[PDB]
Amino acid sequence: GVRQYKIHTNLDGTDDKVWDVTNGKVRFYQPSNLGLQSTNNIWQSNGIGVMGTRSITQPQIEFKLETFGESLEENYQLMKDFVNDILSKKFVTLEYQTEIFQVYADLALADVTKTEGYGKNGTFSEKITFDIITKWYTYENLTFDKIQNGKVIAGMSKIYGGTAPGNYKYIKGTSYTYYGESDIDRLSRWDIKEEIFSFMGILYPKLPKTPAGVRFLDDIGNEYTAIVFKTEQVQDYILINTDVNDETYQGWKGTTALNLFPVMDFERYRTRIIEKGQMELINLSKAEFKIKRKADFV
Amino acid sequence: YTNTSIIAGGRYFELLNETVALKGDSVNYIHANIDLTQTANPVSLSAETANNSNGVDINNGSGVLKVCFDIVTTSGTGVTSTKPIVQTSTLDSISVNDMTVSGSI
Amino acid sequence: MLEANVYDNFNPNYYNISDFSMPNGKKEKRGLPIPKARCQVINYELWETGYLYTSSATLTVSVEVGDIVQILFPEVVPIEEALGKKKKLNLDMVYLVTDVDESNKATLKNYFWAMIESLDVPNAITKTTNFAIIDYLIDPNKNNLMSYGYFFNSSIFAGKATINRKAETSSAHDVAKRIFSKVQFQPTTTIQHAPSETDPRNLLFINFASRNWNRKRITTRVDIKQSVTMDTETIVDRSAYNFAVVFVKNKATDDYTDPPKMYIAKNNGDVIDYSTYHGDGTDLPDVRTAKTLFYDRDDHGNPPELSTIKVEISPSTIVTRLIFNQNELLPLYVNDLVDIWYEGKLYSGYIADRVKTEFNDRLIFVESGDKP
Ligand SMILES: [Sr+2]
Repeated sequence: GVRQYKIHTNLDGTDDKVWDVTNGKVRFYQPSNLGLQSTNNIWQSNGIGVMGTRSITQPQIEFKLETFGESLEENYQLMKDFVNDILSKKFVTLEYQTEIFQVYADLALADVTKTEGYGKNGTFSEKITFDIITKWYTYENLTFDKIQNGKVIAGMSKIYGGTAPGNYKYIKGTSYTYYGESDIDRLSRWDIKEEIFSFMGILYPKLPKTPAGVRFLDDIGNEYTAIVFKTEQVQDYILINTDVNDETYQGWKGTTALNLFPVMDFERYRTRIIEKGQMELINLSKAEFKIKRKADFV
Repeated sequence: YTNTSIIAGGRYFELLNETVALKGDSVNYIHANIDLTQTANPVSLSAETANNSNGVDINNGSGVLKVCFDIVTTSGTGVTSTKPIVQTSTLDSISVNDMTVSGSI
Repeated sequence: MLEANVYDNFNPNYYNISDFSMPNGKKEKRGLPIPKARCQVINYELWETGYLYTSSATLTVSVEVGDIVQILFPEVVPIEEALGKKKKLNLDMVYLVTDVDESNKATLKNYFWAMIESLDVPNAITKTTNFAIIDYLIDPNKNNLMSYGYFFNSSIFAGKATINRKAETSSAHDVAKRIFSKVQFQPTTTIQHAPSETDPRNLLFINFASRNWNRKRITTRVDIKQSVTMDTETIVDRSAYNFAVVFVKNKATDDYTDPPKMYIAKNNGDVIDYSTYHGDGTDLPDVRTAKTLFYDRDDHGNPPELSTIKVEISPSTIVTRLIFNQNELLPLYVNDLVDIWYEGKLYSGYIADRVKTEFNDRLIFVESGDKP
């Protein structure tokens, strides 16, 4: 029904800590602006209007930080905790949730205020300003699609049936349609329908010393970028994060974490921006993907 | 180090699948660091720029003992060559029957 | 902040004298003094070699023009001075104060380039190996600033010295730049106490050594996120008007009465007469840069050689420079041979400079060229 705001220390990560700024002890109220400012570069010559390129500018969100605590000790402990937790990580992801959507914004602490105007049992009523890194993006699960063989029908499918030594008839419209393909289980498509900007993939390699990773193809079947690694031993999994702010390319074997950046193929990795098409798995047995895609206004 | 046993300053310890990070296109000097004050974990490993062996008497006095055991030469991608540190056997008098030398006396 | 040691000018008119009595009894050169004031370098842009820009930093103590500033870092750099011999050297950034403003912001010039100042070198010295030029340039008997020793990697400066244009007298700055471009190396000045424990002197040395005696080539990628600055440099000086309207003076008239002969340079590198061309334009340049040349007939009377015209219309070394943030996933230090991938294109060269600022850590990449 009502909206939900949730501050995350590290989303997409094991060391995550979530603060409910809607229901918890420390709450965010009356956001300054959730919209957007656009600058279209319009120049008018003799009454006729010419439009350039629109630079969608995102403005600082200023909240109304309010703590609810049983004692003065409790609210001072809340301010020291919530702020340090935002300061501890270089950037904090604010989740925007409503009946219809679940968007996210990457924020950086711009300004926080601490004053001595306490209410009852020493309760804070302050202004918390944030700088916009990326405004509104959808964090969703990306999975491959499987292809299944069509059913075999007498007269419709290509088979030599009925009276010996078989018969298939050329009709008009119904004629002969191939049932499927021998070993249809080989075909798998990791479909990309809209342009994505960053992702958190968990890749499980097959063979050691053979380049292992992912490659991306466009609408015409041409490779534009590829994250691939040539390791000496089989890693249990290669944890990759394409996020610009905290780029991670690490391999895991047992309880040991290895940085795989120098072993990576630098020539194939041309871009981070993934375009409309499909994704292929190079020397991978299994893969788990989480795709984050931007939305200007939500 | 899958399974490597080391006796540094007369102190025995085993390295069981202990991985140590290296510097790209550099000659890494792997050291065995012993700090007796760190009662929970006295032995720690470190890949360094140069052979920073101190020779601190940890058994009689205080301090942190540093001693190089392996020299790992690396490239931009991985490891090129590995040369281990010599094991010095300081003795007073030898009463031996036979000997085979691979280098020089 | 960083720690800074401020000393008065290392005057070679004072420090070059070998009157200091060593503990054994021997008479050696005067050692460097103690800092007149220990301060802290703040609001800084500090380069490692000073390849392109001059350093600038505000200092707590009121330093004056001439003073030497030694910026300290709690880390160590291992230089390979001999095939197997590697020495423990402390990280230092040594500069000369060139000018201080009202707000005490000092303009710092890297010690080496401030040492080889106003020094001129004739073609005669440049005829030998690169070692002979380095041994000439680094001398406390000649230089404006005091020098004690030089560390140099024999393999990198082993090659024959680059050929000088017109065989003229060049400045120590121009020759060093020409040499450092071909050898793909940059110098670093370092203050460190004498190697022998008996010698108690603090000394200043110039570094031409690397972490690897036999330097290896690295392969890396530079992403657009690292605030990359692309600009084109020129290593070798060659002329810019690819087309030449060449005039030859008539012997009988002692005038330029005869019509001109036009010469065009092909994409391959060869120079042909424009009239002789029979192609489709694919082998010719995309833009025609032209100049009018006047030549005087030789004593023999023959027209000037095609090859002599060719040198004047020949192309210059178009080189790409990349300035970007330090990647902690694959760190790139000064004096390292690298192969950088940027926006789908491969650029090959070395890391010339490094800026140590309050906000970022950046590198200057110089594409050495010599691609085909
Ligand atoms: Sr993260």
